[PDB]
Amino acid sequence: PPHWGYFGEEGPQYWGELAPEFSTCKTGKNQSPINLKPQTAVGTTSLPGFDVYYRETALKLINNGHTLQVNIPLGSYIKINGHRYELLQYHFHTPSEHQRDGFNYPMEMHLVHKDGDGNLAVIAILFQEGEENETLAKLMSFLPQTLKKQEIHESVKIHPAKFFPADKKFYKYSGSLTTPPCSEGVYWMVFKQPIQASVTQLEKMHEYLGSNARPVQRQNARTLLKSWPD
Amino acid sequence: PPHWGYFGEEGPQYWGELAPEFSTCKTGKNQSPINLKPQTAVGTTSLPGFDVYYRETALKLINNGHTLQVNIPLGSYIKINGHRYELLQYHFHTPSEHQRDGFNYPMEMHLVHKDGDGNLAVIAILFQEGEENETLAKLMSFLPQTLKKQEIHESVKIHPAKFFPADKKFYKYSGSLTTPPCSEGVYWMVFKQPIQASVTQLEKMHEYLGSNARPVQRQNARTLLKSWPD
Ligand SMILES: [Zn+2]
Ligand SMILES: [Zn+2]
Repeated sequence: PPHWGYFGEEGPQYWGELAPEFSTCKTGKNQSPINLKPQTAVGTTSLPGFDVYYRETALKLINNGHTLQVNIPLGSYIKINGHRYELLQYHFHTPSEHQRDGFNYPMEMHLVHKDGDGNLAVIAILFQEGEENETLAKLMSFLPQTLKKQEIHESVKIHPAKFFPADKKFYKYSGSLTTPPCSEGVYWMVFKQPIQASVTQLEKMHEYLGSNARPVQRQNARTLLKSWPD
Repeated sequence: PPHWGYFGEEGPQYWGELAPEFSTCKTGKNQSPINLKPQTAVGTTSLPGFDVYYRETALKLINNGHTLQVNIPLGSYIKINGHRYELLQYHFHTPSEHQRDGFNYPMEMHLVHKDGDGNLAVIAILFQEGEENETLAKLMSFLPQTLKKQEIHESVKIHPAKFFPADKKFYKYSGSLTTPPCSEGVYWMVFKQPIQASVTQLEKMHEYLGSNARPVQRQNARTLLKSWPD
C-alpha cells in the first residue's frame, strides 16, 4: 500500500493515481468533503435522528502520521432509527474539510462508526475560534510525542458526546472517506452549529497536525439534507 | 466494447467483470435501481421541482439490442430549479427496474436528460395493468423489426409528456445508469403514481424487449426523498 499525504506528488490531486486500490479518489461521483451551502440545503420532515450510547473509557490515543486518532473500545454505538453502528474512533483535521459557503473552519472532527455489514456512518463536528474547550484540553495534555505509538492512559476518561454542540441540527448526505482509498457508501452527518475552542488551542492543534484536509469534492447528483423543516 | 446482456455469463452479476470500463457495475455504492420503500422515504419541504419543456417532433425509433429507444432531436429540455437538462431519449424496461416494497411493475420507462457538463438526470415512469394506453398504442404500431436502424416516421408525432401521470409527486435519489458502464452521478426522479397500460400491451412489450431489467441494488448510505412533506 503506497504512501500518501497532503502535499506534493503524494497529495490529494494524485491519490487516485498512486495505486489501483485508490482509484475511487479520482473516479468517484459521491466524494467527501463537500462545500455546504445552507441556502441550497433541503428541509425534511422525517429524517431519522440518532441516539447516542457511548460509554466512558480509558483514553487510547495515536498519531498515525495522517491525523491524531482516539481509538474507542468495543461497546459504544449510535442508533440511527433503530439501526446500530459501533463507534470505532475519532480524529481531527486542521483546517476543517467541509466548508460553509466556500470557507474552511479552523478544525474539524470525525467520529467514525461501522455496523455489522461494513457500512460506515460518520458524525462531523466543526470548530470555530472562541471560548476555551475544556473537553479538548483534557485530550491535548496527552498529545503523543511519538509517531505511530498507541499510548494508553487508563485514568483519563473523555466522553465523546462532550464534543457535541448544544444545537442538535445537522446536515446529512451520502459520501465517502476523505482519505485513501476514499471508499464510498458513507453516511455523513455534519452538525450545523460549530463548537468553540480557543485560538491558542486551535493553533496548537494545527501546529501539531499540520494541514491534513482534503479539498472539497463535487456535489454532483446529491441532495444536501437538513434534519429540520423549512 | 464488450457484449453484455441480461442472462448468463453476460448477465448483470458479471457486468463488472466483463471489462475495466464496466467496473463501477461491481464497485459502486450508489447504483440503480433500488427497491423503493415508501415507509423509509423522507418527506421534504424544499426539494427542487422541475418544469417540462418538450416539443413535438417526428418519431425516430431504434431497437439497439438492449432496449426500445425513442430519440429526441435537440430542443426539448427540463429545468430543475432553473438548471437545464436536454432530453436525449426515452426507452423501456420490462419488467420494471425499480421495485415498490420488493415488487416489480410490469414495465418501466426512462426519460434521459443531459446538461452541458455531462450531468445526467433521469425521470422514471412506472406502468401498471389497467386502461389501454393510447400514447403507448401509437408507439407500438411502429416497433422496429430491425436491429440498430433508426426508423424515422415524419408524420407520427408523440409528445413525451403524455406519458406523465396526473399526480406529479415523485421520489428522488442519487444513482447510476442501470446498464454498463453503470456511470454514477445520475439525478433520479421516479413518479409515485404509475400510469396504466392494458394487459395485452404490457405482454407484447415484454415479448418484444425480453427481460431487460437490472436487479435492485443496495441503498447503502443513501436517503430516499419524497418531493412533498409529511
Ligand atoms: Zn476524517
Ligand atoms: Zn433505462
